[PDB]
Amino acid sequence: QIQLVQSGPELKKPGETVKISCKASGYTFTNYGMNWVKQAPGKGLEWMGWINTNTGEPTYGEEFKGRFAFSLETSASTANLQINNLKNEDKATFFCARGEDNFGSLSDYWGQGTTLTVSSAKTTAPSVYPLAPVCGDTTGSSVTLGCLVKGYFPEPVTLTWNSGSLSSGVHTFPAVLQSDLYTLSSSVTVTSSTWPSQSITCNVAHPASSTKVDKKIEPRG
Amino acid sequence: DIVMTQSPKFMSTSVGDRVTITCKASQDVSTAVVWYQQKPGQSPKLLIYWASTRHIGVPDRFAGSGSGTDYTLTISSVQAEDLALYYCQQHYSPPWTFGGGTKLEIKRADAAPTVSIFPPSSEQLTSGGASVVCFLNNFYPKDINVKWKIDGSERQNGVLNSWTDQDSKDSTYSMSSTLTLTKDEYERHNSYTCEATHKTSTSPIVKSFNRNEC
Repeated sequence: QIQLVQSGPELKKPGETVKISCKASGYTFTNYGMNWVKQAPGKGLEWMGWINTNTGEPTYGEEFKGRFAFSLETSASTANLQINNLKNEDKATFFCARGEDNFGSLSDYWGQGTTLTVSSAKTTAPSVYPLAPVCGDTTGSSVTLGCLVKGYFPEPVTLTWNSGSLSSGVHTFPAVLQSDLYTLSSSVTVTSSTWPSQSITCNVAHPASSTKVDKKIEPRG
Repeated sequence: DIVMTQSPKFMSTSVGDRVTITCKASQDVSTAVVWYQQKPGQSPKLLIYWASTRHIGVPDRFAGSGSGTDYTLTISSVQAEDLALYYCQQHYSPPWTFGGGTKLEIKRADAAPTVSIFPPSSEQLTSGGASVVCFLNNFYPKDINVKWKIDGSERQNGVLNSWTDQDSKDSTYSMSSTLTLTKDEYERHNSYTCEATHKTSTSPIVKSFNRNEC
């Protein structure tokens, strides 16, 4: 129905330039305008301005008049935020949303967001480490096994305990940055009947470094 | 610019109960208040506009109200999945200003953490590093302290913690606590411990290990 899928997350060293694309479907592009919003982590949601997909004319908000530039590939129904000279406080997530009415007071149907990690840091690819237990019956007739995905940059990382299949009783924890890199981990609990019996495998993909790992949590005990 | 102000910023209701989230503009904004909802790590969804008009297909259990500079969103029969941040926006005159967002915690009864400690992967020890992971899974309330103790001595540092945000399904929290030593410091010791104090028990919930077969 309306779906606005956006570009994937972007890493860019300070002072650089980025064009974040947003492709519309469901509606007639020209009769609804694009609203762009900044959800910066420790602060909240900010309107950036709005563009008229019929005339092409952008409005900008005060805090955005200057490096932000709205542009549109009408012909493919795409709005793009271009940010120039990436001052570090542009580390945030940018949502494009369809402005219902004229000027975009009502944003109904939002896009999934794109995350700009403005950073001097280098891409480091991860260390996927199978954590089999020192046995320890983790609750009656259950065992919890783990997967430490250390030392990578930038975020994200896709983690699936066996190709999407161990779905219930998984806890992937948020990643945390230790100055230059992140450390992420997941747990999964299974009944004793299932492990070491079947093959639980950590299927970790670092898409920035073209890295896909499958560490089998082998019984080691 | 019209300033929208929300207080408090965190709220806790039980399941099936009610919450009222106050929002407040700094001048009469004539019911031109929109409420969005941002489910943990998703887009906002426009819930209501003009103070009480529900958008297409939000269930009638979300009711808004207001006048002047004082508006409020009420949620009744709070589903475990209403855990999200609620945001008021103003929709009267430019620019469209938002409120800080109020986080809605769901108030489950207590649980106690399924604590579990992990030795280094042999693999990591081969890399010359030694992380000792302790998971503490599915506890309620949110307030858990974990200390690492190597050889009965406290170890405050080298630790990284991360909490899962509250679980939408079974309203609980969960946390990794990671200790990262040098292969030598690791290979110089023997009793590693992860102790957790939580509302669920007076006596420390403690998991310790040194390698043995099972």
